[PDB]
Amino acid sequence: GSVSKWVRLNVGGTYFLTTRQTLCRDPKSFLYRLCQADPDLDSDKDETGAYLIDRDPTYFGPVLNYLRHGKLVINKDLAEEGVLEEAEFYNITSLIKLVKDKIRERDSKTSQVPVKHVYRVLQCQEEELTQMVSTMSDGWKFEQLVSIGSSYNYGNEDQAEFLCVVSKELHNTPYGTASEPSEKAKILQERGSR
Amino acid sequence: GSVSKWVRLNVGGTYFLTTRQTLCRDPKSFLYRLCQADPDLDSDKDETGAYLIDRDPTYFGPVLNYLRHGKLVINKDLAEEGVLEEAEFYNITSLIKLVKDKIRERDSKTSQVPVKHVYRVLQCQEEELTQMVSTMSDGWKFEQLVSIGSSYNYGNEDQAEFLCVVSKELHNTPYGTASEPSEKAKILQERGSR
Amino acid sequence: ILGLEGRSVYEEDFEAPFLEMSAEFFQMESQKFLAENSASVYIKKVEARINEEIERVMHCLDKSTEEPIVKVVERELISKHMKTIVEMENSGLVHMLKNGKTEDLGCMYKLFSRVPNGLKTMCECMSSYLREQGKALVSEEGEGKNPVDYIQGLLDLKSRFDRFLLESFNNDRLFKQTIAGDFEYFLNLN
Amino acid sequence: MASNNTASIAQARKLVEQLKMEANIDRIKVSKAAADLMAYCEAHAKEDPLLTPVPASENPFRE
Amino acid sequence: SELDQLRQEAEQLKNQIRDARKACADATLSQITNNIDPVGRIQMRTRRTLRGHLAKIYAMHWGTDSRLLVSASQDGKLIIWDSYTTNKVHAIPLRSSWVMTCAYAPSGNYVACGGLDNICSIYNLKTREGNVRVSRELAGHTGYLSCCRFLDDNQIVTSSGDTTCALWDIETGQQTTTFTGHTGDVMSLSLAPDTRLFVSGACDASAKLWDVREGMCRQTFTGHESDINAICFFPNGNAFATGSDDATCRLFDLRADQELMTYSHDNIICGITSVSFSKSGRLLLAGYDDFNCNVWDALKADRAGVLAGHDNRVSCLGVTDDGMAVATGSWDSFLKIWN
Repeated sequence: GSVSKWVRLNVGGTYFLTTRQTLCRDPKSFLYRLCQADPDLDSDKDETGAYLIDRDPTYFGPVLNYLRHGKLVINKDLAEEGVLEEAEFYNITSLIKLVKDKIRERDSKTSQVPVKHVYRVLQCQEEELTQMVSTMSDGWKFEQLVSIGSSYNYGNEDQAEFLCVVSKELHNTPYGTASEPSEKAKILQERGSR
Repeated sequence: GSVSKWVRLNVGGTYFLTTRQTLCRDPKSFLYRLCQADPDLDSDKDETGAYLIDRDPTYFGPVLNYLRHGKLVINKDLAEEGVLEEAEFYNITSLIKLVKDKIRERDSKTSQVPVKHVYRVLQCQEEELTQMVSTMSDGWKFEQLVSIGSSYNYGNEDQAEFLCVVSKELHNTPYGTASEPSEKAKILQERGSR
Repeated sequence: ILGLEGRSVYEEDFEAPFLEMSAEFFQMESQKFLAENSASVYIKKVEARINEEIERVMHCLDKSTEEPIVKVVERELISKHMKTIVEMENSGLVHMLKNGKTEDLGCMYKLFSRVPNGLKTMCECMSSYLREQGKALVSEEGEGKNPVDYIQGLLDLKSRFDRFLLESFNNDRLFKQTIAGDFEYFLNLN
Repeated sequence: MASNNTASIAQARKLVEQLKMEANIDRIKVSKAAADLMAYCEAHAKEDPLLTPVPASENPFRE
Repeated sequence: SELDQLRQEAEQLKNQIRDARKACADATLSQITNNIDPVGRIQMRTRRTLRGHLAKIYAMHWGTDSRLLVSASQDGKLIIWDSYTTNKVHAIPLRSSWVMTCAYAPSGNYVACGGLDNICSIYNLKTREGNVRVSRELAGHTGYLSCCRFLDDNQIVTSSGDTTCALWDIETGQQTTTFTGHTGDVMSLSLAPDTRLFVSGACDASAKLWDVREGMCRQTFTGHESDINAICFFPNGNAFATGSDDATCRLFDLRADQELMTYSHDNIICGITSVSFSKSGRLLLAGYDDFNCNVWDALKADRAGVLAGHDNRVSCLGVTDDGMAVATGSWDSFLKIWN
């Protein structure tokens, strides 16, 4: 009548026929709990045997994409944040992870508008300069080169002669603008600070 | 499902009405089963009767266009990576190559998004400096000049006069096909490393 | 589960009361069994009831509860009414070893093997039995005794008692030690 | 399992195993192990150039 | 309840282990045999100062080729040096700063680094392109990557945060096997020349010698009084030197399966931040939280020499596999090639 090997689910106005297996990405997900009948559920679309739940199908889009395909790719025009909201309502920690990774990727891609951008400084000698700019790591963009005085070996050709400065759009944080701290890391940071 | 010259696929709940003949281009793709009206693939819907495919319509677009008229057109508002994943799902090697070429063009155009980006340093003094700045290659962008300490006089007309760090936005090739070393190349690399 | 983080609820409400009343039930049942039964009958009935109690406790009690219950079982049944089961009239280790019933000797031993108290009490018992046998052997039996049955007859006694021990009280270091000690004791009597 | 202090008994089982292999592993007295180490170290003293003067070209650090 | 009974059982097992060690414990012949040739005081001079860094050096690691050291500065910079000429073979920016560990592979071309990133970064030094393109970025870690050491070209050990010292298949980027059991964070690892037994020194002061060929521990050395900074195996792998945040070094022997002999020091009280063995393993070089480090005799338990000339603490040590010299990953931003 309303349940089979497959199940019809009314996310938003539209009805998707999807297997009960595919709809669950962790047994804590609300969708799985909705797959089997519960005495708590009262409002449903019994006209076609499809359960009624109230969420946007546009952010169900990437969610079902990950659920069916096993890999999450959020469109460049759609809010990864909407995907995260969909996941958090449906309580899927796996989707929390991917939306997190996608949001890090986007923050790398949006590392022009304020979001953390990695910058690093390297030393090089006049001779080494060509090598280490040439052998400068892929995924990094050269940003600046500065000549300095030579405290050793005349005025040029010094082991400390040129400061290269490079950068990476992807932020160094484990996630976005805020990551859950660890206390021993702060202990060692204080140790190295003094 | 229902028998017709065309077929109606429930691609992500979305009805794709496409002819069976355009789906016979690649038996080596999942679609060529869905076109069978005989019991080779049987699929229905309790509302219309459409066959069921648990593949997204997000990146089904360009792949279906490649099947229809022989050429992929990745819309420049959707992830080319998603199109590559859809090509992988139907594992069309020519389509894989085409989407990877699109991603390479992206990475060359988006070398400042962290992907391949090539850099070099020229060495010149002012006389040749004007010449090779003027005769700079099309694609290579000047990024920085710098002076280097001149033991002759105080400045110009010394061979060690100006380093010229230049760059080019270079394509990043999706791995598994590129950056594959060779044994004698490594022998020569070890020879020249010192 | 209501112990939450500790075992407090589980430890308190039923674990200890079950343990203590279990000791008392074991005591009274063993007393009734010793009163009602001979050696072999007591062995069979007490071992059957011990298996029944262990069966029920494994069903109803956790793994961590095994360490106390096994000790209580071995202490209240096979540690207090034990010295009677060693030797009586119509039964007992010395009486039964002459009857040649190997299966009951095996059980009388395997039941007693769980408690070293029972094992050492049996060791004393058949050590006394072997000493009696050796003292009877060294003295002449009937109308004279051959040197085959007197000096090297100690060897025949040792071999037959080794057979008895291996077939009834298996191969255990304490039993070999006591039989070797007895063999060395009346060795001076040749 | 939390009510058993988060299955701290597993640490007890692991320590049982640790005693098992530590007893299985032979125990070499301190004196003779020290003797073996002396033999190895003294046998390797001459080829430990840290113990010896190094000419201004023997090392690849004055080359 | 009986949980306390099982805890007691553990206590009595440890008591038996102590008894077996004490029976195994004999007079240390090496210290009483102090008639061995004197170690004196080695006047130690660096032939090559590695001013290429300008930040503190946290970890450093010579390669199997025994010419390239991968000294990592916590600013997110790897400097694959040329120790024989003071040239930078590579200068690699790191995706995250505060990298504390760097190791150089048996490949001789792979390098590992671990920061607070919780992702083990393996960089391929050599590629067809010619630049240092990253080989793998192994995620899955929970805590910070406290220490890392290359088992194989595709196998590695990452003593991570959250009491983790798991083995990782580099090619798959996944754990090969899970090594766990410590109640404290694991930040020390040691490579035996066997290259099949790694003694992880965790924060619970427990040098657990794990066998890489099984998913379970091999031995559990104790006697420590603080978290273990660094562990160095002997050049035989028969014993390892251990240093914690205590005023004494320790030497634990596997054959004795006990702390073979301790290096008491009251002339210096700073915690032993790094431990190493010479080419013979006779000289045990101790890095200290003060600028100047030391080297003591592993035989007579006396100072063979002093590593003096530093201006800030040394955070890592690495000896030449030929024994020509030792590099000191100091905090004064110079690695000093002490010959």
